[PDB]
Amino acid sequence: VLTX
Amino acid sequence: YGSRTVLVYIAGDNSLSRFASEDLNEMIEGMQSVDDNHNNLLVYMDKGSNPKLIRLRKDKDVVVQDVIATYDAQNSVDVDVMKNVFTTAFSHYPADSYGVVFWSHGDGWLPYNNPWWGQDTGNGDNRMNIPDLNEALSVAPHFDFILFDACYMQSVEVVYQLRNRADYFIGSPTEIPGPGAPYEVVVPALFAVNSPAVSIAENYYSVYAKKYNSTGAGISNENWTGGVSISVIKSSELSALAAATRDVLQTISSILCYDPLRENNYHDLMGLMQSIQGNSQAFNHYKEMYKNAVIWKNTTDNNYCTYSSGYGKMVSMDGFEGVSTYILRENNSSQEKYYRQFVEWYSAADWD
Repeated sequence: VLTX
Repeated sequence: YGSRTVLVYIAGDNSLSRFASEDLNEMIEGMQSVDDNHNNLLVYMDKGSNPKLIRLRKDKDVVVQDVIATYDAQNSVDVDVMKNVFTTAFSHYPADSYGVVFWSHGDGWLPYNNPWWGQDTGNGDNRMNIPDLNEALSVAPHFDFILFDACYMQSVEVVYQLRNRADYFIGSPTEIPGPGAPYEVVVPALFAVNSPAVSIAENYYSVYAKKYNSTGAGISNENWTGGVSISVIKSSELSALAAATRDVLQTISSILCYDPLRENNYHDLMGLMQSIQGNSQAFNHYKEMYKNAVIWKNTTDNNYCTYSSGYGKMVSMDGFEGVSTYILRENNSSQEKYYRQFVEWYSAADWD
């Protein structure tokens, strides 16, 4: 899962 | 003329490319509660191929993407590129007030040497230094607000550096979730006649607050249960904050850290001042000036944070006051040398  | 023109600026030629179109679809749903007779929602969209600058317009119950300008593949965090986008956007659609959303990767004030905010990996790894962002913003109108839909941007160093560009700054001091804003409710708040920055913050926070799970159980890029933290800084109050800071100075494990699983570059500014202060008069005044500048904040009890590996976990936001800062560690490092030389906050708040 990605964050910015 | 409209009452307001808001530009959503999407530098998405990078790992985040998979979120951009979805946010665009959210924006289109959000235009239903917006009267496009007086309000202009512009979107500059770069996902890698051929960027475009559009305006969302309503026919009846359908929103249509009118194309203002189209571009060759380009570096969307290059100064002259962003300037050209700005100049075109606000020339075609002047208004009584202006807002902007910077959608990309972010890393606060930290220096990045090009072959910071925003990443474009189209031809090499390019990122924008905050002084470069301040220069691009110089050809733009003065904004009622800037929303950073990007990690780590709610830094006192960044906001002070850009203070003359906007009245309000909306962002997170820690990592922002992949999916970013819920633009189906943020878009009408972008055009709120009363207190748009607060409106944007409340609507942003509320969607994440409602699907929040304490252990981030079932968290995914399609379903963010990891929560969020947001604040709003009023830029006209930063000079007094800097002056209140200097007075405190005239007299690390225990301070909340916003990147605890990585370089520990980011700590809570209030947490820092509480531990350094040697006089209650000076300090109780500082808290007042702090309250005046940070006018809105909210966080879920935990936020999801990542390690450098890309993996992550929930981290406690206990101590959150809404703004981050760098704690000088006196280590002769390159980022400190940069800090002491090109971050105005260093000399403004009298960090001697």
